[PDB]
Amino acid sequence: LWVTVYYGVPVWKDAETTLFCASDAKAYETEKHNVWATHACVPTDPNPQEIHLENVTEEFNMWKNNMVEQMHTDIISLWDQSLKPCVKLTPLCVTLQCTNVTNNITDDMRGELKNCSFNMTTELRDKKQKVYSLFYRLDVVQINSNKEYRLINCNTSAITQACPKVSFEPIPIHYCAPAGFAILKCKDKKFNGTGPCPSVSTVQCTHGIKPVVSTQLLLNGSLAEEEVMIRSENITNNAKNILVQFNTPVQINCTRPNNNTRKSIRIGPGQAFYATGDIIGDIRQAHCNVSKATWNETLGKVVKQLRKHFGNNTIIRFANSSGGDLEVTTHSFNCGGEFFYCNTSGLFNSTWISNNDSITLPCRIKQIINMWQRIGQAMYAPPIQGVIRCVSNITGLILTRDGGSTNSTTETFRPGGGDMRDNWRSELYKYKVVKIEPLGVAPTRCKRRV
Amino acid sequence: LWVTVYYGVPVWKDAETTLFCASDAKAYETEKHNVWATHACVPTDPNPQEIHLENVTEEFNMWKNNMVEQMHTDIISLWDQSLKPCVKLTPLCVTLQCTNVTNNITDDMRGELKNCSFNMTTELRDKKQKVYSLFYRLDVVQINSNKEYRLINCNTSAITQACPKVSFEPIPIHYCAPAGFAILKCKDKKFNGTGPCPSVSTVQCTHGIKPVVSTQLLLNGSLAEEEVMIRSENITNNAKNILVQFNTPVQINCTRPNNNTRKSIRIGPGQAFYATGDIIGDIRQAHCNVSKATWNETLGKVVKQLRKHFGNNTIIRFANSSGGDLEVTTHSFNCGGEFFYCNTSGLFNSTWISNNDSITLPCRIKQIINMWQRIGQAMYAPPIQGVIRCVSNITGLILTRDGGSTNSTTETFRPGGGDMRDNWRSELYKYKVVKIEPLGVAPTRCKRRV
Amino acid sequence: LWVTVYYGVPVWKDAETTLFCASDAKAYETEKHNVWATHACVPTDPNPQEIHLENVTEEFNMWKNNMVEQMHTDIISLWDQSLKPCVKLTPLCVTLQCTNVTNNITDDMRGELKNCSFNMTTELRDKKQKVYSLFYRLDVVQINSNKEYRLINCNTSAITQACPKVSFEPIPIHYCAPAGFAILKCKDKKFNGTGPCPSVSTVQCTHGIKPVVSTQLLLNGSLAEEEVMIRSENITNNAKNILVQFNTPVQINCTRPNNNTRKSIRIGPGQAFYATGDIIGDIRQAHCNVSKATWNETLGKVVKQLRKHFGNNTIIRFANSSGGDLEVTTHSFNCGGEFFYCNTSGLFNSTWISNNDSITLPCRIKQIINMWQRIGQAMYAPPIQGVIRCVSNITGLILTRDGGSTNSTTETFRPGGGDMRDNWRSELYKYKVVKIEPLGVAPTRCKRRV
Amino acid sequence: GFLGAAGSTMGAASMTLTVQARNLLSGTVWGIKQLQARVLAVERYLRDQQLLGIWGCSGKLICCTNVPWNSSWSNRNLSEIWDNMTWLQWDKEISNYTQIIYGLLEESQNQQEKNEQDLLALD
Amino acid sequence: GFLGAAGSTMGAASMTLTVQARNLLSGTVWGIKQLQARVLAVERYLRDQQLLGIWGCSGKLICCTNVPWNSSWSNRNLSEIWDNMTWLQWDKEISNYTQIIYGLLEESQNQQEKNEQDLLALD
Amino acid sequence: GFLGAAGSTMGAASMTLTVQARNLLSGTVWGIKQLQARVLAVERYLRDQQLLGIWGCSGKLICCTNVPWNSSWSNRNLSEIWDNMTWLQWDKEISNYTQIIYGLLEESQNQQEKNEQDLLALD
Ligand SMILES: *[C@@H]1O[C@H](CO)[C@@H](O[C@@H]2O[C@H](CO)[C@@H](O[C@@H]3O[C@H](CO[C@H]4O[C@H](CO)[C@@H](O)[C@H](O)[C@@H]4O)[C@@H](O)[C@H](O[C@H]4O[C@H](CO)[C@@H](O)[C@H](O)[C@@H]4O[C@H]4O[C@H](CO)[C@@H](O)[C@H](O)[C@@H]4O)[C@@H]3O)[C@H](O)[C@H]2NC(C)=O)[C@H](O)[C@H]1NC(C)=O
Ligand SMILES: *[C@@H]1O[C@H](CO)[C@@H](O[C@@H]2O[C@H](CO)[C@@H](O[C@@H]3O[C@H](CO[C@H]4O[C@H](CO)[C@@H](O)[C@H](O)[C@@H]4O)[C@@H](O)[C@H](O[C@H]4O[C@H](CO)[C@@H](O)[C@H](O)[C@@H]4O[C@H]4O[C@H](CO)[C@@H](O)[C@H](O)[C@@H]4O)[C@@H]3O)[C@H](O)[C@H]2NC(C)=O)[C@H](O)[C@H]1NC(C)=O
Ligand SMILES: *[C@@H]1O[C@H](CO)[C@@H](O[C@@H]2O[C@H](CO)[C@@H](O[C@@H]3O[C@H](CO[C@H]4O[C@H](CO)[C@@H](O)[C@H](O)[C@@H]4O)[C@@H](O)[C@H](O[C@H]4O[C@H](CO)[C@@H](O)[C@H](O)[C@@H]4O[C@H]4O[C@H](CO)[C@@H](O)[C@H](O)[C@@H]4O)[C@@H]3O)[C@H](O)[C@H]2NC(C)=O)[C@H](O)[C@H]1NC(C)=O
Ligand SMILES: *[C@@H]1O[C@H](CO)[C@@H](O[C@@H]2O[C@H](CO)[C@@H](O)[C@H](O)[C@H]2NC(C)=O)[C@H](O)[C@H]1NC(C)=O
Ligand SMILES: *[C@@H]1O[C@H](CO)[C@@H](O[C@@H]2O[C@H](CO)[C@@H](O)[C@H](O)[C@H]2NC(C)=O)[C@H](O)[C@H]1NC(C)=O
Ligand SMILES: *[C@@H]1O[C@H](CO)[C@@H](O[C@@H]2O[C@H](CO)[C@@H](O)[C@H](O)[C@H]2NC(C)=O)[C@H](O)[C@H]1NC(C)=O
Ligand SMILES: *[C@@H]1O[C@H](CO)[C@@H](O)[C@H](O)[C@H]1NC(C)=O
Ligand SMILES: *[C@@H]1O[C@H](CO)[C@@H](O)[C@H](O)[C@H]1NC(C)=O
Repeated sequence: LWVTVYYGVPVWKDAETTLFCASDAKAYETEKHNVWATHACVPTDPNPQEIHLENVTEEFNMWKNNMVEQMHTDIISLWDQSLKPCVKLTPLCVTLQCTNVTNNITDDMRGELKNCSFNMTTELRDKKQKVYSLFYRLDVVQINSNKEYRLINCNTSAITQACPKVSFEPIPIHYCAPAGFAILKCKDKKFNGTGPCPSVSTVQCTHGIKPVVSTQLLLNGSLAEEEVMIRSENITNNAKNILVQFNTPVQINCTRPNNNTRKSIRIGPGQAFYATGDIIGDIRQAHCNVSKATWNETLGKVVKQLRKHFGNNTIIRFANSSGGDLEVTTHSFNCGGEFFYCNTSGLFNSTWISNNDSITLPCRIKQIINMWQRIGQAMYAPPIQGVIRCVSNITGLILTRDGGSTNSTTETFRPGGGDMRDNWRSELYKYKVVKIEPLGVAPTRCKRRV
Repeated sequence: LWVTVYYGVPVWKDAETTLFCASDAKAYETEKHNVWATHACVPTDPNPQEIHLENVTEEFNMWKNNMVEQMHTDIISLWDQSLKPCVKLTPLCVTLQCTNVTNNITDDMRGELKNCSFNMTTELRDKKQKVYSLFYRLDVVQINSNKEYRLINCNTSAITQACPKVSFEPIPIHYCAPAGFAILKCKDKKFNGTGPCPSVSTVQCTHGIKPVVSTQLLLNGSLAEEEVMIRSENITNNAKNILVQFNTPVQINCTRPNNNTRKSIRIGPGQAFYATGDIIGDIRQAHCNVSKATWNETLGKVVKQLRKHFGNNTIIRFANSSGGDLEVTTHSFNCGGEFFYCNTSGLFNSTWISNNDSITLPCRIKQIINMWQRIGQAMYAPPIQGVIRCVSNITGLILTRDGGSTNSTTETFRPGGGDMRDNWRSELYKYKVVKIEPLGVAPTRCKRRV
Repeated sequence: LWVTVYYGVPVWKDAETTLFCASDAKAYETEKHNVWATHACVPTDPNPQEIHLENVTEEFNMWKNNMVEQMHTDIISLWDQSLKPCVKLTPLCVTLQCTNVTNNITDDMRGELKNCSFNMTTELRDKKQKVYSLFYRLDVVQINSNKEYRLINCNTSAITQACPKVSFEPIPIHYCAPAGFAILKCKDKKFNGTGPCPSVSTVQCTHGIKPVVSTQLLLNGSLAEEEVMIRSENITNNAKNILVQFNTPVQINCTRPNNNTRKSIRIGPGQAFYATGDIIGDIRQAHCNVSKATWNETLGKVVKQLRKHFGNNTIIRFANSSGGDLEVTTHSFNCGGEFFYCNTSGLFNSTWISNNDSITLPCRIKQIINMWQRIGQAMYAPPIQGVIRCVSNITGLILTRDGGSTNSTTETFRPGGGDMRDNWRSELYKYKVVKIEPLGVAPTRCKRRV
Repeated sequence: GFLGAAGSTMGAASMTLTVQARNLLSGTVWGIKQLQARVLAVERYLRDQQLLGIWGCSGKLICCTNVPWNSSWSNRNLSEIWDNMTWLQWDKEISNYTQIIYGLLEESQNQQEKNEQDLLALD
Repeated sequence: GFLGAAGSTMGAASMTLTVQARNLLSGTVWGIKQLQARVLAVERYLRDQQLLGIWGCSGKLICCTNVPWNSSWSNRNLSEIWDNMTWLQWDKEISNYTQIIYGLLEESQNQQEKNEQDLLALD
Repeated sequence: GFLGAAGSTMGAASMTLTVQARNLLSGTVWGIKQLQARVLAVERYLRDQQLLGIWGCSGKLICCTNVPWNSSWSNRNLSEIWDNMTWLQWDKEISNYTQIIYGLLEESQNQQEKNEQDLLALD
């Protein structure tokens, strides 16, 4: 037998590489001066090819998938590079002369806003500007005559405003492999994200993934086929997150029932700070609604699945957050450009042994945030006047499990999260990158000439 | 017959791509810390090749030529990236204590300058600097004890000074196609810029084009061969610009008849503001001269050409600007680093039916400008002491036509412009980019073996 | 005979190109948020190949070696790009209320420090901060009630602080040629850096070179084999530097015998200035020690070598610096992140005709520096509390020679330098870049078919 | 010269095949301008080089094939093409079948050819 | 399609050789993302193209060699490989000898071959 | 090794032809440093690959030609070159005719050759 080289053989092996993005043709037409990032990307394939790899079984590991990490780093960079040419609010750290909401009748959520009057710079370096704005309690902190206040980031980082041109609105994004590489896609209905897939495909691009940033509840994501699906890195490790994917979506209805005012305060030259004017309406704490019956149908289906891992007939308990940073103790998300922080005690407060109006979450709105545990770029989101309402699909959960076992007796579950990498995993679980090597050498009865 | 593939066949088709620049060997030797952009470019070809494409006819469209757009975007970026490491004048927005020119005897152009005293920062954040400078009326605006003033951009944008090292002086720039692409060049003498060219060539680079920024009058450009040539996108569309190219150049002589003073005001640390000191001379309004007879010879030749489009024996009228932003109502250009704005009423004020000293334009100098309709980067040009004189060739015009017709009876023309894209078109009209595809497949009586 | 093309022939010729860097696997593991630059580089080859080029002689010129220039430009860029996301101290230019060290008993080095109290910004744009720090005399300059002071850069440039995360600590760096290029390495023991090498090798990477920035004395570099070696561009040109490489290393022991305090002064929002607190210890001028006997053995060996160039029996004189900027009149270097400036009079003060404790150099510490003759980025290094000691190997010298000859009678040598390009040359002397051209065409008795 | 015969007949333009493939290679922002262009310049070279390779040629300039000419491809006689016509005008016709003809070359030929050679090389 | 026969037998996967080499090319930050990837994409193509070239092939798809099969290379019969096995599973075996076999091709063959042709071409 | 025979005779340096073509490929600023270098590295590879291709070779290492040796090209005997001389010293001579000889290969040969094959392939 003689060695024979073959070019273009179906050989591949696991690899990590630099991907590229696609975002339709429709996501560019949106414009508004480059909403999200889509300005340099190439178009999504109109007729994306997904090819079933006949008789192919491949191992996947959703927890060690560099696609997740690349997406994370990209959206960080994206946020970083989209806030730089924008307005910079560093002078906005100024002694804030601030009182409670004057209120009226009677008491429900009192200190949710302040009236904060501050000396501010005009276009010019001479004459000050004595003017005011509205601020939430989460935005502003007291430090010790009426009470004295300052911005909550002022001892932490540097503030600079989101440019009113762009818009934080997830769009579907596809991730694609360059030449010589391929994405494999596992198509089995019941798949925990780790192990051998029997129906594997190859694609040029992922499905369109909206980079929805949220905690506790996963919104507008993909749902698992036929049945609610549970995914976790180590079921007996109480430190590991548990990702849940639903089969049936749960409608969630949120609203900011306050008409607002955009009061443009000029801190020039050229830099325009958008202040919060006043409240047009009754003074109302925002809220999110879920259908009790719908939420209850979901909880019924979720609990039964958990017992297959934790064993057959055990008590399953749902409870509220254990504590920690605000990012993880509430359901946080954005609506109409505004940042909601929602109390989920009403969502996670139930006990299920083996055998109808609205749920209202007392949300709170913060305007100043710095996600991704970055310290040293602060961001301010300007008020969006009008009634703010949004409707999303709850499509998954990020949960944690208590460590005090109760190991074969009962299990207790609480909402968790905080590592946004877990969000990306829930969509990318069925993908992994491999590199192609079209060479292969094989024996046969052919030999070349003299 | 059998299919036969041929590699390196003379096939091309219209395409848009990313070009590169060339600028001699001489334009680098100029140095002065990278005047204009030429720091990264490659050298122009010493012996550029222009090859006549025998018996080749090709369609061109100067109005839809992406070379124009690329140049525009490049010079924007260039301006943007050359003003960033330079001095930033944001503190220069300060209440300006400002009086008229004291004058003497008598009155000709009164308020062209102000004496503006302002509190300013030194190297240090403690002690102020009470000092002054000179400013033009176009630079500074009043807002309501002597009169009170501020810089005209302060409510518009952000100021930062041109670094005295670099120099705004057009150099010839060639634009070139990378491998696999080519530039086609139309060589017919009479060509309106749109249609089939009979003498077509291919080149690696364009001719050297000075990126002269100006309005109303085109300066130092190419002239049309034998006859003045008219180019317009739609002759019956009163909204469309009309580009004129001359055969014979018209000398234009401009001067700033004021010796000046460069008063360096230190706004540290390290940042040095160059103030305008005083006037050495009589107080004189700048001016530009054109030879009346020469201008008249030109107008005679221009009118006759216009009648071929508008019909045989009609009245042709020249009138001044209709109104609009300062950029379009004057002839604007730069000389000795200084920005001239010139009243062209004396140039456009004549009536020509079918059958000698100096023209003086009352120019005005502005120091603070932000071209390209960009809002949010302001620029300041520091005074260049000494007598400033320049001499240019008027080589073309940007005109508009009135819409109130008078459609077969008479035509009225006015200077226009404002879209600087029209400037680039006047030089690039004879070029377009195409891509090469060296594959082609053809039938013949040859077949391969078993 | 017929022309025959051969691919992959050992042909090369001198060329200049863009190199890449390598830095072990160990230099990345150091981390501390990217110490020096090593964040993007690729790994050094574990088993670097150095191949002796049998029977090959090649000319080298260490004085016209673009590798030196590339390294210089890289480290400039590196410094430039590592100080930008860091704290910016521009407000630190503030009237400094400053007295001498109060002292005690008695007098040795008096004014080496000041007590400087200054009004400073807090996190907020309202209330000031009246607080102080310690500053060296080299840091701060007086300008004319107690004496009034300001920072020495305030009239020169812009200050911004080294981020406490990164660390100025040379690591070995290898420089490598891309594909199609190669590095040739001269291995002759006695080599002046210019001329034909008899033992030439090719390598993918240089040896690991620590980018040690210093003057007068070369530290931690390579030593010449068997004998001290002298390298100079023109021995009879008194304007040219003379680089000396030792055979035997000389230990140098330096110390900052003052425990210090890091007093963090918050100049927010988010920006934290590290002030110098106080002195824990006796007030002691730092110093560097060299072994007298060891230094004397070195000087004995250095002088004899110099006589071979300057002729057989002449007087060799060592004297101190002639004057010039502080960078060249002291031995400057860094230790524990701190910048030492050392009086070398005790090192260069001896006369050697042809036939034992400690030398103490009265060093001085400056905190504010701007190397590479750059004007417009200033840098501040924050105090490193604790006893600071370091031990280095003196491995070479940068010397100059007096021009008043005495041309065959005697020679006088003084420490010199200032052009840091000379530092890089001392390690890169044995390397040069060449490009490969694998084509070659040759006659033989072979011809092809019809 | 470059694009010299571009206007000449296809039979005459077969002489300038050497000039087109020759100049098809040629050997802080505003430097990346030329970079991204010359990157694509390589990619454009390799696209055709690969097509040329995966077909019955892989040697440059000219190659023949075992694909019969489908006479619905806008048939003209051998004197009505090479000596009556220019390549650009020719590319203005078969542009439809370009994507169609290319497919018959890569799969229907070399995959057929080199596998036909596999079973005849075993002896 | 792309990776169509990836799961089929090696003898069957020899049909999809045309699909793999075909799609192996495909023709301000966040634009450099695709740049650096498609640069490496070229480099990966040329690595194999050079190996293919410096060996006894340089024509794509299939080539034979004068290197005898070392039967310690995990020998199986011709029916136990092409019609019993998949290429990925095959690459899961000879992975050790991959770097070893490749060396015998570039030096022990073409350097031997084309120099063997040198002394026989002189007449 | 790499540049092993660089100092040996041209006839001996013909053995290291395999080593030179092999290592001729090898598979936020300060990352672009290696990028622009390895881009040019590809371009340098393809320049010679194209020249090699457009000439009578296109297979790597060695090829012959139908161009007769002009004896004013600094003629030496076959023993005065291969066994008396090194390639670098050889490149130190014909450097003048390098640009001259290269031209005879691309146009005077392959354009002549493959067109000579055109009129003889029709039958
Ligand atoms: C999960 O998925 C659901 C649906 O997929 C998603 O619900 C979406 O919520 C967003 C808000 O977060 C909605 O976006 C806004 O919608 C309103 C209303 O749109 C109406 O009109 C359109 C026709 O144009 C109808 O098709 C539509 O059905 C509604 O009837 C718009 O007014 C908003 O426009 C503003 O925002 C845009 C993007 O931010 C800007 O480009 C635009 O210019 C507007 O900004 C400015 O508008 C004013 C100028 O006229 C100005 O005065 C304002 O101050 C402001 O600056 C915006 O498009 C979206 O419609 C909802 N989806 C659907 C199908 O209705 C959930 O949000 C998602 N979950 C999560 C967590 O995100
Ligand atoms: C259409 O085309 C015409 C000609 O093609 C063009 O006319 C040119 O005008 C520009 C001004 O805009 C002229 O440029 C200046 O010329 C003066 C005088 O140059 C004399 O000396 C040279 C010898 O060196 C002679 O060859 C020449 O004929 C003249 O006799 C120079 O003094 C100017 O130098 C300054 O500017 C340079 C570029 O901006 C700087 O690099 C240089 O350092 C100078 O700057 C500094 O100089 C002083 C230091 O000594 C300093 O104190 C100053 O403050 C300043 O900072 C400059 O070169 C040009 O010469 C004219 N062309 C000709 C042929 O004479 C029209 O302008 C053009 N139309 C338009 C609209 O642009
Ligand atoms: C010529 O070459 C010689 C030797 O090759 C070199 O001597 C070296 O001097 C440097 C100082 O310039 C030394 O580096 C420091 O060493 C001390 C002491 O290290 C001890 O402990 C290690 C074990 O970890 C032992 O192996 C070693 O032998 C010593 O016993 C360290 O404490 C220093 O750490 C700080 O600096 C690092 C880099 O800058 C940081 O990454 C690190 O986090 C430390 O920074 C912070 O530390 C504290 C946190 O705990 C914090 O409170 C501080 O404020 C600070 O911010 C540093 O590594 C080096 O050890 C010497 N070499 C040897 C072999 O000992 C000469 O300097 C060189 N010549 C020139 C001119 O450079
Ligand atoms: C979310 O649920 C709450 C509570 O179920 C709704 O609040 C009602 O609001 C209407 C009018 O705003 C009142 O007449 C009712 O008395 C409120 N309570 C109930 C129980 O109906 C709220 O309207 C819901 N939001 C949305 C968008 O549906
Ligand atoms: C431009 O034209 C004006 C007017 O024709 C010239 O002004 C003359 O200036 C001289 C001396 O400066 C005076 O003696 C004349 O009285 C002015 N008027 C006339 C009509 O000559 C001006 O000098 C010209 N500028 C240039 C550069 O030639
Ligand atoms: C460097 O040399 C000086 C002087 O030789 C040393 O200074 C001595 O310090 C010790 C204790 O600090 C004293 O007891 C001696 O009196 C000092 N002088 C002498 C001559 O010994 C200094 O300690 C040396 N530094 C190092 C690090 O070795
Ligand atoms: C030009 O403008 C006229 C009206 O002014 C319009 O009818 C015509 O469609 C335009 N385009 C041409 C003539 O190509
Ligand atoms: C070195 O300097 C001398 C004078 O000092 C000069 O004559 C000579 O040209 C220079 N260059 C050499 C010797 O290569």
